[PDB]
Amino acid sequence: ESTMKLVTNLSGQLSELKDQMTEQRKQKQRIGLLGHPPH
Amino acid sequence: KMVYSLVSVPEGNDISSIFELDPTTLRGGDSLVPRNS
Repeated sequence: ESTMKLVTNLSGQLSELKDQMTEQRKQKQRIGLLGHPPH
Repeated sequence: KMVYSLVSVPEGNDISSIFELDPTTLRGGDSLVPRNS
């Protein structure tokens, strides 16, 4: 179960980089769409 | 050729007075900005 450290960290990082790129896309959902509508 | 210069404006709702912070050293986009960085 101390070997579960490396077993679960690979899962944690593989989940989290996808989560952070999805969160970057979500940040785009706001920042890009803020400057798109005209005046 | 400096096309743009910084001035003072009384109006606030315009988007022309919107800025972004770029750290000197790369940092994540979901991190708390330190007070003196």
